[PDB]
Amino acid sequence: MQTVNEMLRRAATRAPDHCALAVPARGLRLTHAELRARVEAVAARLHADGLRPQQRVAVVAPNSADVVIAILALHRLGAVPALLNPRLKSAELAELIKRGEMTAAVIAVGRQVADAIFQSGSGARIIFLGDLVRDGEPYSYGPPIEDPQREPAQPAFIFYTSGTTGLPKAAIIPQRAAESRVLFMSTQVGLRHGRHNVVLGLMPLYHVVGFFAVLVAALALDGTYVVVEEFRPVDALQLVQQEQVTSLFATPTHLDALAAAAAHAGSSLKLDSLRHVTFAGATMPDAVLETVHQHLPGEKVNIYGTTEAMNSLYMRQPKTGTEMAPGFFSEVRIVRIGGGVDEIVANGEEGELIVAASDSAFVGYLNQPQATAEKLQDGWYRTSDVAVWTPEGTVRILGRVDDMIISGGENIHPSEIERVLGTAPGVTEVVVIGLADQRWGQSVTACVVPRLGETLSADALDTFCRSSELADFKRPKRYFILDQLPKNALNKVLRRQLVQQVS
Amino acid sequence: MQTVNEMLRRAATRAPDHCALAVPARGLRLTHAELRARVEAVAARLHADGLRPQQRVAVVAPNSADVVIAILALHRLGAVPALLNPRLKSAELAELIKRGEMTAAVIAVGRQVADAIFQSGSGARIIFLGDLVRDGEPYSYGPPIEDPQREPAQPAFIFYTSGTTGLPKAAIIPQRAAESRVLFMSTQVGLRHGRHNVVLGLMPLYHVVGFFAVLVAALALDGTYVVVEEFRPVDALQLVQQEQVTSLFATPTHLDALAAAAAHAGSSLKLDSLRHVTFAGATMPDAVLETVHQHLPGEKVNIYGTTEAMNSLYMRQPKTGTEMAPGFFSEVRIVRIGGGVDEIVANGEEGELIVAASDSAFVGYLNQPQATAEKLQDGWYRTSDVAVWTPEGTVRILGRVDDMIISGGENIHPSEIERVLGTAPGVTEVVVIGLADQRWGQSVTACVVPRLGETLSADALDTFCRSSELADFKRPKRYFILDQLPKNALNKVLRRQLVQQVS
Ligand SMILES: CC(C)(COP(=O)(O)OP(=O)(O)OC[C@H]1O[C@@H](n2cnc3c(N)ncnc32)[C@H](O)[C@@H]1OP(=O)(O)O)[C@@H](O)C(=O)NCCC(=O)NCCSCC(=O)c1ccc(Cl)cc1
Ligand SMILES: CC(C)(COP(=O)(O)OP(=O)(O)OC[C@H]1O[C@@H](n2cnc3c(N)ncnc32)[C@H](O)[C@@H]1OP(=O)(O)O)[C@@H](O)C(=O)NCCC(=O)NCCSCC(=O)c1ccc(Cl)cc1
Ligand SMILES: Nc1ncnc2c1ncn2[C@@H]1O[C@H](COP(=O)(O)O)[C@@H](O)[C@H]1O
Ligand SMILES: Nc1ncnc2c1ncn2[C@@H]1O[C@H](COP(=O)(O)O)[C@@H](O)[C@H]1O
Ligand SMILES: [Mg+2]
Ligand SMILES: [Mg+2]
Repeated sequence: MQTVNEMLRRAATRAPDHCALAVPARGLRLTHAELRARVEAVAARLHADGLRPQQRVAVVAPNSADVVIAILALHRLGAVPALLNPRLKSAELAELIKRGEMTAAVIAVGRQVADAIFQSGSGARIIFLGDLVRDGEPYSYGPPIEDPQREPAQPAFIFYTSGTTGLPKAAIIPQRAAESRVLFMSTQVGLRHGRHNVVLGLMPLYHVVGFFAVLVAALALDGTYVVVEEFRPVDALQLVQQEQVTSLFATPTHLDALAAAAAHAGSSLKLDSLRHVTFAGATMPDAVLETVHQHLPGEKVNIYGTTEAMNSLYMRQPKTGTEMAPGFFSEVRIVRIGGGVDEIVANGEEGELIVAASDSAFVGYLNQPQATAEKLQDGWYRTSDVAVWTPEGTVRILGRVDDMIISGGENIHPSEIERVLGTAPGVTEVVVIGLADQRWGQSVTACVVPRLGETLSADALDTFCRSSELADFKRPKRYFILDQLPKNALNKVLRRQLVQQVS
Repeated sequence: MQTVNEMLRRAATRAPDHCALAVPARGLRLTHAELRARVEAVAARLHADGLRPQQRVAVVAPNSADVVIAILALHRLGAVPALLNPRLKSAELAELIKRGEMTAAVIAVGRQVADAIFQSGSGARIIFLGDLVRDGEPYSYGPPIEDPQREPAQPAFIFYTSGTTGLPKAAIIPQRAAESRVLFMSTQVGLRHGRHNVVLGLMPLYHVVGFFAVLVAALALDGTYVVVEEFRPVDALQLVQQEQVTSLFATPTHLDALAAAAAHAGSSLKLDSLRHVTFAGATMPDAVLETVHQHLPGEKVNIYGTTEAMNSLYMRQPKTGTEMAPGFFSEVRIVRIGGGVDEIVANGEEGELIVAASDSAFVGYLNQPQATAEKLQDGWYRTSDVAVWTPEGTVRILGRVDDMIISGGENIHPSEIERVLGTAPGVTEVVVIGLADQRWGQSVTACVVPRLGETLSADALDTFCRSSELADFKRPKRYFILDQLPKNALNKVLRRQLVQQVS
């Protein structure tokens, strides 16, 4: 195999004096050799402090040059980074770190989260990111350290994704998965090796796209990763021009915002260096696809994928957002919903898209054998995406098998929000749905029934969500206060019908 | 890993009814699904006849759809194909088959070779290719067979390479090597996944370029492989036009011939479909490069590589034939000649190019661990090429460490020809050199001295070479008959003086 460490090590031997990390706002630039030196220094320090290979270490930080260094240093040592969304609140972060039996937690989020981890009794050593590396500069002691033995099936990285109930699942990415999780960017997207590559780091590092397909791929191809700490679409387009960005890979949400900024820049706008605009994370709305086609340059590529199996379908110069086909690495099937992996659907019958679990695939969810058995069956990964084969022989993605909402490319299950809002004073029933939204894809929407003879307020419900343990980004954008909810003859709420009722 | 069998199997699930193999002159076309069926049928038949996984099977045939089916059927069964140049004569072939402990030999080269194999006592079962499959149509019997378990380090394919002495060595290519031996065509050459790929099969299947980088790459990317049975430059260019070929990978020898044909044909040929013109196998002479740039369309890419480690250096749109830099997968060093793998020379000093032995690398020469130890040392493969780092930070390929001649992308050692000509009646002393030649790169040249007072003739010596055990393509293109070789008091040839005298 070629591990992340190996890809980046080899890249640094080929292009030592070429810029690896650019942070234009902070005036920081690091060559491949400089980055390597810093990764080594941070690895040596962690090792001197006692950290061992195969130990799990949480990483909870927004995108920055410092977190890039920390993640790669953990991997260099042989520790398994468990990347966590820094927008999550203290109790959720502490409980995930506890259940993960992690050895340390590198955080940039800082004091209340740190206390939560301590009080949880996990025993994870809390490390402030700024105490490890600051503005690219490590605090190091200790000799150079050995290379850990990495084995193909062995845990390498952990990424989290939402289940239909409970806390997010910890997807274990094996060492062997790294190469294909990078190289689809060559085979599908058409990136090629070279120092010409200038990649805009829009996507979060704590998800597989922002990590493997953006950061690792940029450096592994001997190019430059441009760090973006906060998404501002006007500033982003200015970076494209300023850094001469050649490729950008983002959500339909990002691209709706970018294409709008592009249009608003007027008839003089030129973004000549940009050769690739790639999208993933959610269904690309047709309206967004039109603005992207009309206002941004480069080849447009739709990339369908999952945390668990990475890229499974794609489309170059798509005419619609729903239609894609398997590329290199990939084998796919559409099977009867609820049926076995061999129960392939007829002609144009709808079913669940399932994808072969090969090199790119996760090896299970940490400490969740039941959740794993539901998703990994007879060599296949079950996407929970509804799909159909077209007369053209392509795959049309139609929606979810489950009730998962996808907003800003983030999976949010309605139960997360229903659990919280169900305890808000005055609420007698709550059902949460996703409404079609050009910007967000699906907009989190609460349908709430007040106690008889009482009223409810969208402002008060929103306040309650914000003070709750629920991540702020997940809270409802809109509330519908209703006297009743549509129900079947078994008193279950007709969720899909309700979507049509309030849309 | 992703084995050859998996790449091709997955391709066939994605593009079943797309053309995989085209032989336009025979009117033979086979879809990916049709090819897989013929591969399965041949594999089943071979298993019925007693062939088993990891048994070695020689393949001795020129390029054809039938040998493609046979090689892939052997692999599908789990046998190890050992690909041999069909231009080698019967004694060399039989002895290589014997030395390899081959179970069987699939031959399209006739009864004399069959008899030599039989009489050698090797016990290798002789199989006529045309008795297995002919014009794409298999003779099918036997029940379905299992797809055997394949392991990363397990022998997958054997390819032959010449040493400084003795018979060619059998380089064992492991299962794990297939993927990077294909994917460098994406990262370096810029081929991408898709049915748009129409690849012209110029390169011999019995070397690693023609097999991995041409045949397997074409099919694995869901494209079409256009079979070429016999190279004729005008006919090849007509295939580019007729089949709308998008990529062609060949030697500088091929390209010299093609560029001349294209120059002559001018506007009567429409070559604009051709998007990639790639070269490897020998130093690209600057005069060939110039005419290639002038007369052939598409992006020009020089690929440096070896049987043992595949691609190690490249250059897009090269200005010279000798300067290249490492691409994806590759890590290189230049070390003191005769020194250890850690004895890196100072930039600007000449030394041996060595390349990291990673996933792509062979695992050793069959039954020759001494020869293996000379070439595979502490995780590095030693190329026997002399090289230097340029002030521009690139690698400049110079000569050989070992006197190897490279003619038409074929390695030939002078000793092979010298040992044969030393027995020709009338010959007393012989030195064989390779003279610079635009078409062949190096032209095999024999400097010969007659017995006292006798005469030699180029015609008689040529006749002797042709009737000898030496492969015909290796025989001298030119003879210099001399009264005496220039030699010192030690009776040793003043090589520089000789080359000067005949150049
Ligand atoms: C679009 C982003 C940047 C948010 O926009 P922005 O930066 O303007 O937000 P902000 O931080 O300034 O706050 C502005 C207000 O918006 C709210 N917000 C934030 N995120 C979301 C969201 N996801 N949904 C709904 N609301 C959101 C946020 O709460 C704030 O309002 P406030 O709290 O009232 O201040 C953010 O949602 C994002 O980075 N999304 C990308 C997530 C991602 O990386 N997804 C892919 C993960 S792997 C998945 C996958 O499917 C896949 C696909 C292909 C392959 Cl090959 C492999 C895997
Ligand atoms: C250029 C070829 C096609 C020969 O041309 P052509 O087809 O016109 O010859 P032909 O069979 O019609 O007979 C015409 C007369 O030329 C004579 N000939 C044949 N081959 C050669 C040769 N290599 N050197 C000198 N003379 C040659 C042949 O004997 C015939 O005269 P005759 O015997 O009088 O009929 C042939 O030499 C060839 O196919 N060469 C390609 C060799 C090759 O595949 N090399 C790469 C192997 S792997 C090596 C490697 O370096 C690498 C590189 C990159 C990577 Cl990534 C991995 C590995
Ligand atoms: N290009 C795309 N088109 C449609 N849906 C997508 C695309 N990329 C990702 N998704 C959705 O996002 C889910 C993956 O998110 P996660 O479960 O966090 O890995 C997939 O199962 C799809 O529902
Ligand atoms: N692009 C190239 N430029 C110069 N020499 C090459 C190139 N490709 C292959 N070679 C030569 O061919 C040899 C590989 O042949 P082999 O190891 O027998 O497959 C190398 O050691 C080089 O001498
Ligand atoms: Mg913002
Ligand atoms: Mg011929």
